[PDB]
Amino acid sequence: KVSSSVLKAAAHHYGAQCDKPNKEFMLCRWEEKDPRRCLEEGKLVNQCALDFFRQIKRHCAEPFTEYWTCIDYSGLQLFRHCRKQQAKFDECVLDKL
Amino acid sequence: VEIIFKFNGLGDWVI
Amino acid sequence: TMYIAFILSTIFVIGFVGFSSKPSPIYGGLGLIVSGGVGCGIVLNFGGSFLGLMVFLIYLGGMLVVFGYTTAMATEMYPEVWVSNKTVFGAFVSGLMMEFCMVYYSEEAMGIAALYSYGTWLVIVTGWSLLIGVVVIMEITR
Amino acid sequence: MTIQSAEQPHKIPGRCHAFEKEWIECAHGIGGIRAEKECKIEFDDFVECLL
Amino acid sequence: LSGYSMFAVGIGTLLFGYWSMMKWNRERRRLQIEDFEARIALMPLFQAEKDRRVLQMLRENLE
Amino acid sequence: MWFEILPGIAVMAACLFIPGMATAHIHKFTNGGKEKRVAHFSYQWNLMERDRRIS
Amino acid sequence: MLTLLTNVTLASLLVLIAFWLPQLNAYSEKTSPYECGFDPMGSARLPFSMKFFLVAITFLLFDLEIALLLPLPWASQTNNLKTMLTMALFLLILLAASLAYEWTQK
Amino acid sequence: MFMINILSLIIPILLAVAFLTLVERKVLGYMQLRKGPNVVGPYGLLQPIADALKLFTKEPLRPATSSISMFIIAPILALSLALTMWVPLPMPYPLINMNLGVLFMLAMSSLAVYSILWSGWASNSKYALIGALRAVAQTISYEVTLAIILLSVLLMNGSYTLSTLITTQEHIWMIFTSWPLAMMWFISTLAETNRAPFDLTEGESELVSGFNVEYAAGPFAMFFMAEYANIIMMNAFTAILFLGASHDPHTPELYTINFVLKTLALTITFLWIRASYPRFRYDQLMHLLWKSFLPLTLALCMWHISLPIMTASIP
Amino acid sequence: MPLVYMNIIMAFAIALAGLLMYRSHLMSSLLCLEGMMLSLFIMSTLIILNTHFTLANMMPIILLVFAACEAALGLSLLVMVSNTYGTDYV
Amino acid sequence: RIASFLKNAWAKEPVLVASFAIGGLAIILPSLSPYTNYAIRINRATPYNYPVP
Amino acid sequence: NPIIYTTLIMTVMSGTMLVMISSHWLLIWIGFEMNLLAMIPVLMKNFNPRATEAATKYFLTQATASMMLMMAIIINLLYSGQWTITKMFNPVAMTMMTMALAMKLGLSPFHFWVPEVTQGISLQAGLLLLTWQKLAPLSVLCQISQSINPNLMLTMAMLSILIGGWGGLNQTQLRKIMAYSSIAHMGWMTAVLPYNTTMTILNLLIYITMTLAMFMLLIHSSATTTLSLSHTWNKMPVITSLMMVTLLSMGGLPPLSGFMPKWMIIQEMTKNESIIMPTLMAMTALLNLYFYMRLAYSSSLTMFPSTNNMKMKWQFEHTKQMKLLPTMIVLSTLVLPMTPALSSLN
Repeated sequence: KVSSSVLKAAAHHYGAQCDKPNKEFMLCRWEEKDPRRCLEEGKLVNQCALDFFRQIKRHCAEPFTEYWTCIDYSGLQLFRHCRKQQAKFDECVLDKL
Repeated sequence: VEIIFKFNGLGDWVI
Repeated sequence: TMYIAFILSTIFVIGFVGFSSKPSPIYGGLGLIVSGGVGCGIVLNFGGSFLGLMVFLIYLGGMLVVFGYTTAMATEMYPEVWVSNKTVFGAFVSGLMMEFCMVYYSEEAMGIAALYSYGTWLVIVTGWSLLIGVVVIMEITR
Repeated sequence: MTIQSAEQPHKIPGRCHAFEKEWIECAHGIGGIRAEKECKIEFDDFVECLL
Repeated sequence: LSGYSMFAVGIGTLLFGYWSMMKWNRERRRLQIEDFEARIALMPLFQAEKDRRVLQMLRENLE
Repeated sequence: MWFEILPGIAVMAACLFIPGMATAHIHKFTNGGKEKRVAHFSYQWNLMERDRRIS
Repeated sequence: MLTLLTNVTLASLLVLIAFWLPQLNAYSEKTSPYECGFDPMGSARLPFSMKFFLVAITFLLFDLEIALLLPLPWASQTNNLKTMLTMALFLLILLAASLAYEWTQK
Repeated sequence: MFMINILSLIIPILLAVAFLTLVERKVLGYMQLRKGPNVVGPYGLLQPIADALKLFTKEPLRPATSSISMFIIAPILALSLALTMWVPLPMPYPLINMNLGVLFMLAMSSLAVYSILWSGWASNSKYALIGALRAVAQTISYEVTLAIILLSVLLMNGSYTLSTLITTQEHIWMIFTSWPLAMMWFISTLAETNRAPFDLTEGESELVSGFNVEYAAGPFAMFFMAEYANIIMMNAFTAILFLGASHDPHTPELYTINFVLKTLALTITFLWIRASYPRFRYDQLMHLLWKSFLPLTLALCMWHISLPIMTASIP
Repeated sequence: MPLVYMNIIMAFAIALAGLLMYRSHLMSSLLCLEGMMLSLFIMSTLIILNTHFTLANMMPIILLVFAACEAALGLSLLVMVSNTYGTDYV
Repeated sequence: RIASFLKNAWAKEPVLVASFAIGGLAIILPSLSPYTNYAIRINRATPYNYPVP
Repeated sequence: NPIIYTTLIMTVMSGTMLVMISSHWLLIWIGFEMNLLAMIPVLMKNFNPRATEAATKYFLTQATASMMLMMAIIINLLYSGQWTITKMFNPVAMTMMTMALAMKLGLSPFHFWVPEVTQGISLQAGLLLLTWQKLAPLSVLCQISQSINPNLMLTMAMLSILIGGWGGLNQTQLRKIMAYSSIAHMGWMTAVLPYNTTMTILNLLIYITMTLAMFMLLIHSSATTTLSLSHTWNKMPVITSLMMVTLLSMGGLPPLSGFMPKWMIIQEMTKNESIIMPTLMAMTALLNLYFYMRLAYSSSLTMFPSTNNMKMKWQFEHTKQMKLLPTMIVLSTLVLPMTPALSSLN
């Protein structure tokens, strides 16, 4: 239930970390096309993402909020507008976590 | 519609 | 809901009711203006916006002007308004009752961008056609 | 330029690609005539896909 | 003044124009493609959400 | 002299100045400082689709 | 649609306050058409000229062409430009070619 | 409250066309050494409203020979579209984010002159018909080259959306890249708007106020007003499209403060053109276009089609 | 088929009946024909927008072209007939 | 001698001359540029559609 | 100038070849559409106050025909989402594609434009109009023979023969007669089309050969009005003495080649039973013959009085020989014991 801007601010890492359930999921989808068949993996990916943010909040957060707040301010959601904070966030993650 | 050939009716959005 | 697209279709059809009746070409030009803007609106409602603006540009911004030239060449004194004859006005009413009886009853972007890279053949025949159409205009007027 | 499928830019799916694909795979050596008999069901589902 | 100078200044203005425009345009292409990785990373769970939501509404309306 | 043109021209500017401001702030006034959101493509609208319901 | 309606209603409002306001005396000859003083020799008829359509038609057939030029900015990003690029030039050549043909057949 | 935003777009602009009139007589006055309007002001400022009141107060006769319906509907359309073209214009933030509003600017601009055709057709007078006709000639004759060169300058911004056209000018300005097209755009805006050397629709001494004659009080005020709407508007359009500027999202107002300068800097120039050149005559007006502007517009067009591939600089 | 399509088709039927009732100076007929053209255009485009049959997004504009093209020709003939008379079909 | 009437046309219809100049040059030049091979290549790199595993 | 004229005529050839090639419908409608624009100007060479309204007729009908056609294509697409030719999938559309093509052939009761248009142009443009223009619409009808609604086809196919008859007995000047001849043969082509297309294409070839024979002869003598033809017996007797024969081959007197069409057609339809229709058809074809005969009486068999002024013209040989002609006579006459070769057309 995280908002889309906040979601996007960190999703660039989210793809990098959460992954195996994810690609398992979509590969499962494009196989048989029926959604119901892959719905369970569609659960598993949810919980996986939850664990991702649980890993986030305990550590980087203030730098993180300092980041997505910068981004959500633009209605284009463009990465170029902020960037510098991403120094803060990406560093605090690359060290502290 | 009975004219010429059937017109299925209702609102446009449905399609 | 609003049925707004549909009521636009209705104004469209009466646009052809006053248009297909034949009361001096100039007023008919008005008829295609109204039906034109209504048209682009209707196709805009499905979001094929580029096309609706083609017709709102290429057609109405082009054609009906050149018709606004033909009438300069045709006209004749005392052009008739829709009300100016029993068969014309009779015709307009004749359309209205029928259509009223009826009432009583982006993908596009790359989609057209494909025209060049992925569909060269049509480009060839259209080029050739328009070109030799210019030639025909020559070989008639000269 | 023919057909609902048949490779389209950025691989955008037709709205009724599937029934169409099945229906054409049904259609080959059968050729035209018997095809309006045997493949009727597929074409039907494709019709409802269209309209 | 001299006519050659006119074309000279003009054409020089052009090439400087094309050059800077080239740099900036390429760079913006890079940040674009990176944005495409961003969305492309977001996508799958949205697929999941729209999925469950659809089957949901379909069930409900069926009831 | 010529400087006296200025009262005539400045009144132009401010008038033209008004819409450019008036819209840009109304957005922030409505959006809560979020500075509006464009949605040229179906996807971005899908993000505003996922939104509103989330709040 | 909202801005269209407010604009048109605005203008129509200006019309109505334009007519139903001065509230004075229209009368004949005052209402007669202007003709730089002396009365017209006849109502407007036929200012015929081939030299109108002889070019205006060419307008129409260029405007159809530019209608095909419009897809270009988007087509530029297609995966296979060499397949495209010839055509991107091609029509323009014919456009020019058409003009060229007119240019010198007088 | 979107409605009050719209109203906020429409009132200030009308005020702007009024004071535009006054500036016109001012500057165009000082070119002539003579001072412009002054006595009623104190700096003339109060004049335009006195002017408009003089018009609307004055009787607007319905001509005996004219058909009335067209005669009334034309002015309405004139102000209509003259205002409607303003909506999708990024200042910095467009009132509407049209995906392809530039093309829409062309649409409105192209339905504009049709009103002129009716304006001269229903007016019934000889001068009305002849002037209206030549008017439509010059106009269309310029809309073709118009739209082509606009295309060629748009291949490189990326797309038809307007706001992006800011983004693509975060440094050098478009103008240094393709000024000659900016010249032709300028002049095409100098004729499409029916202005100084390309003066024919009004006709003036050539045709005693052209098509516009038979219109009396209010409708005349409408065509007059709408004409100035188009002039300032194509000026603003050129401004955003060929002259970029620094834009901090946190302070949009700063940008606008710059923008009205950069556009006003254009509008004044038309006036300073008006004080300078005799009009073309209907032959040469179309001669220079079909013979001379156009082929360059094409050669430049293929050239601009071809840079992004050779330079590998696709937007 | 949704009612809107039926409505446009009917606009076609009127855009034909108007061409064929056919009266006085023929310039009206070139109008009515162009109206017919426009109805076919719109009826096509709504479809290509419907099924996302993307390639065919190219057709309507191409349709438009030739159709407009012939009409562009048509006026020229009228000129000639106008040239000797001041036009009338009569 | 054919070079000589270029002096003539350049004296007579310069606009048209510049027009043919860049107008043809824009056609001949592009094949020469190496960047073109990169240019198409860039548009392979950017993926509007998802990369299915 | 010829350099432009030839480009027009070649783009007509292209504008038909395109119909004969493309499978996609849109390219067919483009095929006709390009064909039209390139067809009108060639009617306007020499240019007459008459010719102008001739072209007005032709354009006006061809334009409305092409319109109905495109409409019916779009309706077909609406109810099957296809562009390939093949079967059509909605009878309300199919009948209109049949109508549009019915105008394009000039079949009755849509026919009224063809006798008039022929009157308005010279025999060159005339011949080309009555042969080359008959290819493309047939070129598509052969492709949609599979689903045709035979009732609708045979009715126009017959009525074309009656109208192609009665309107042929009445006229003097030859061009209008050639118009009713062709308008009559098209009835025979389009008749057998539902049953077996190869017979159609056979009949087509014979028809084209025939009308090439006639129009080359009328060109060779520059005759037009019947009386104008009458004088020719004294000046260059051979060619009148040859118009007789080619006319009889139009008439289908059985040794002659022109009998080969009818006599294959009667075969095919007879396999289908449908025995009555060919009897009425073959009986009326007689009525078609009769004005070929009367026209023969004006010409070769009997000598209308010569005018004196003719005598000087005797000294001067005709020039600008048309190479293709003699073979077009001979193929259109003697070829009867070479029917079986028709199977080459498979």
